Amino acid sequence: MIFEDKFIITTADEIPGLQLYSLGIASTISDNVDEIVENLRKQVKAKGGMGLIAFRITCADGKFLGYGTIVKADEAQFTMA
Amino acid sequence: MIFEDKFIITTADEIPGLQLYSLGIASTISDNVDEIVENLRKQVKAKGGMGLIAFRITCADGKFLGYGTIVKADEAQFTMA
Amino acid sequence: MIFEDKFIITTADEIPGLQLYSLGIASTISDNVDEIVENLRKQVKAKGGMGLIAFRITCADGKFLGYGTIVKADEAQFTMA
Amino acid sequence: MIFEDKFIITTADEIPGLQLYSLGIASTISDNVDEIVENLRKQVKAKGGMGLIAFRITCADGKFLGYGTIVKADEAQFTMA
Amino acid sequence: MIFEDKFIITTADEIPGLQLYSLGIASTISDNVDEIVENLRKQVKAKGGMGLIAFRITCADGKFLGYGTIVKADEAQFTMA
Repeated sequence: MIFEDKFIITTADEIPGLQLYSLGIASTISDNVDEIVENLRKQVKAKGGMGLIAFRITCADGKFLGYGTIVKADEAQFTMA
Repeated sequence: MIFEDKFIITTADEIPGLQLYSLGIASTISDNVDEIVENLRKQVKAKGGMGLIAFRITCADGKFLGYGTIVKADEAQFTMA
Repeated sequence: MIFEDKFIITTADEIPGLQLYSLGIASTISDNVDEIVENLRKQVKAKGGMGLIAFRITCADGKFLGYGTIVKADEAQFTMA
Repeated sequence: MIFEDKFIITTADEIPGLQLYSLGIASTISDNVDEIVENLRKQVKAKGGMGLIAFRITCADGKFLGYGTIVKADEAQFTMA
Repeated sequence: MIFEDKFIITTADEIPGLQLYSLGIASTISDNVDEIVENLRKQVKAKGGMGLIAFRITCADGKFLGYGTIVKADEAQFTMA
C-alpha cells in the first residue's frame, strides 16, 4: 500500500524537479468537485497516471468540464514495459 | 525579526524561490471581494495554507467561482524524518 | 532521453528543452471535442506543427470556442528564398 | 527627473527579472478602458506602486469588472529597523 | 541585425530569452477574427512594436474584446559593474 497511490492535483503550477509525460487529456461534466476529482482520479489511477495539472474548472453555464491533462514520470517501477 | 504577510494574495501563476506544496483545492461562490477573499483566507489558513495563487473573480460575466489551490512551504524540518 | 512522438496536446504551454516556432493561430467551433481535435489536427498536420497548447472548450449555441497557437521545432524550411 | 519605465502594465504575464511585492489589491467598476486604466494608474501611483499586473478584464456585457493586484519593486525589502 | 524575428503572436505562452519593453496596451471590439488581428497588427507595427501577448477569442458571430500588451526588445543588456 504505497506504490501507485500518490495522487496530486495542482492548479496554475508546474511542480519543477519532475519530468512529466503526456498521457492524453481527461474531461468530465458533473456537479460537486468531489465527483469531478474522484472521477478524474480513477482515470489516472486506472491509466497509471500521476495526477492532473492545471485543474481549472471555471464554469460558464452548465459546463463543468474539469479540463486537465494526465502526466506520468519515468521510473514507474510498476512495469518495465 | 517580526516579518509581515500572514495571508498573501497574488494574481499571476506562482511564487518562484519558494517550495509550494498543495494540500487540497479551495472553491467558494459569493459577491464582494471582501467576503470572497475572507472566505478563502479562512478556508486556506484553516487547512494550514499561508497564501493564495491566481485570485480570479468573474470571467463569464455571470456564474464563476474564484477557485484557488491551497499551498504551503516547509519551514526547515526535512521530510526525510 | 525520451524524444518527441507524434501529436502532443498539453494545458500549460511550456515543454521546456524544445525550440518552439510560431506558425500562426488556429481557431475552430463545433459541438464535439473529438471532432475539434481532429479538425485542428488536419489544420496542424497540414501546417507541420507540433501540437495544441492550452486547448479549452465550453459553448452550447455559439458562445466561446476552441483556440490555441500553433508551434513547430527545427528549421522552418524558410529563410530567404 | 530621469524616468523611462516606472509605470509598467502587462496583460497576464509575470515580468521576470523584477522583484514584485504586493501591498494590496485594487478593483474599480466602470465602462471604457481609458477610464479604467486611468483610474487604476491614479490608484497605483498614489500608493507609490510600480504598475499593474494581469490586465485580462473580460469584455463588457452588463456588469463586468477589471480586478488587478498592486505591486512595487525596490532595493532590499522593508527595513524600518 | 541578428534579431531576424520581428512580428510574433503568442496566446497564453511567455517568451523567456527576450527582453520585452511595454509600449502600452491595445484593445479591439467587433466580430471577425481577421479584422481583430489585422487591427492589432496594424496598431502594433504602426508603433514599431515587436509582437502582441494574450489574444484568445470568445463569443463568435458577435462582439467581444481583442486586446494585448505591446512589447518591444531593444533595452540591450548592461555592463557587469
